[PDB]
Amino acid sequence: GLELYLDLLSQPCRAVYIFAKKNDIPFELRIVDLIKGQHLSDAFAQVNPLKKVPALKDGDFTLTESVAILLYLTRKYKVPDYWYPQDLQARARVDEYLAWQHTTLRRSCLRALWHKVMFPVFLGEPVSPQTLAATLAELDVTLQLLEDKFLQNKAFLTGPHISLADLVAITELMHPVGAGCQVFEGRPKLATWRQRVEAAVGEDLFQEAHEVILKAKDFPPADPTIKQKLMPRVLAMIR
Amino acid sequence: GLELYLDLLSQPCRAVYIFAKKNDIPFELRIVDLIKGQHLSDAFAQVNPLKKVPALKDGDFTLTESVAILLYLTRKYKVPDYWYPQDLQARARVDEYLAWQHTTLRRSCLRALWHKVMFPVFLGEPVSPQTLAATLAELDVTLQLLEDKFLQNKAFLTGPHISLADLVAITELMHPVGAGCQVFEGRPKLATWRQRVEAAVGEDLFQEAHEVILKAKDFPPADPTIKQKLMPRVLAMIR
Repeated sequence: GLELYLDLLSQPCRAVYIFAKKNDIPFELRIVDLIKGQHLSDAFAQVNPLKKVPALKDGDFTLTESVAILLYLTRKYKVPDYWYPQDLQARARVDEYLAWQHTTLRRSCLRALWHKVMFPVFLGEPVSPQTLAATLAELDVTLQLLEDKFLQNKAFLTGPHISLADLVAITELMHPVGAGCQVFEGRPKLATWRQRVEAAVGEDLFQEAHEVILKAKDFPPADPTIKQKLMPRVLAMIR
Repeated sequence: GLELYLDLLSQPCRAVYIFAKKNDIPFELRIVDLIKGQHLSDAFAQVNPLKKVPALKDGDFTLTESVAILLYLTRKYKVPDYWYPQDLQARARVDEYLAWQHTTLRRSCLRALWHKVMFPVFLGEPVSPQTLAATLAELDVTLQLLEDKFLQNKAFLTGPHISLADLVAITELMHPVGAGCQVFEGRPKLATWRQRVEAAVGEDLFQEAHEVILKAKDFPPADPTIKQKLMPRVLAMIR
């Protein structure tokens, strides 16, 4: 049957996890622990040769990329049209955001988690104060774009209802939130939007999906072995 | 009516250009000249507040992000099935590649062009032999992934027929090819793939869309004023 290789630490996994639970899509949970390097192992490379999460598997069908996984689940499980509307322009707005976040907001949030908490606390590697400040400055810029280019004065990023776009954006914004960054303080429109999204998702589910990312400042250091294999993996993931 | 703001210099514009020409879609072409910093004008910041190309405009509907544009044109004008296959699994592969390429092949092909030609020539900015070597090294890593994860032993990247994925891939690879880099050498399966893609697209149209990028090594160095405006944009674009 349907299997989902996830790790709620990972941003795209929370987006997929929330989408699957919210829509009651029956899947088998295969928790892949990234804090142990369980993704660089022989047992996981058989599943996904690229050694990454999220990963979907259903028989001989395998799929990577959360954007592909979400669209696939949307179509196969005939979820509500609001996730990805029939209307061509309304649907184009979801694609516009999904294509936009790869190199911008996803990149920012991920760098905020690693340059402010993961390297120093988890990897034990000090980060240049100049690199940390640049990372947070750039986080502010992408937050500003999120409001100016997408949210504007609407209830959600693509219209009056929640869509795949809102789902991917809030799991992205929870990265810096888990790192101690003041993401919504000083941004009333994004704070209003956050409450509308977790209300549409269901507080229990939203809270459940974000338990590991909020304990990020509490993970113990990684022993010399795991750290040696994750270092080049992380450095390549956050540029 | 349908308008397409493009510059054959940028990779995403070539994808949108070839898809619209090949499918006989009626549109007015608005050439945005990146070399003359026309995208940074106060009049183009009206069409797209981000000042980037490609940009689609059909009435009060404006759309950015090449992936969203390609998918939109695929629905608005109903084109051959192979671009974005109706088959659930074949379609997912297209989405998977379109999502994967943003932070990988798009970035490597773009950095290759700039460290090998655009910086030294067009911007009078020398690039250390190791910066170029690093960029060309990462390029192969992605060229390898392009074969191991997507192409493999198939005619095209997501099937026996060309899709939006192949169109985006070959327009991306034409950047390092326009830079005089080694791309299809030593890689016979990509070399074979290239000719199938050019033929599927049509050799004349493929040529036509790549006249600007194949003359990249001949662009006159931008004068101190234009260089000053573009310098931030460039480093922030090739991140």
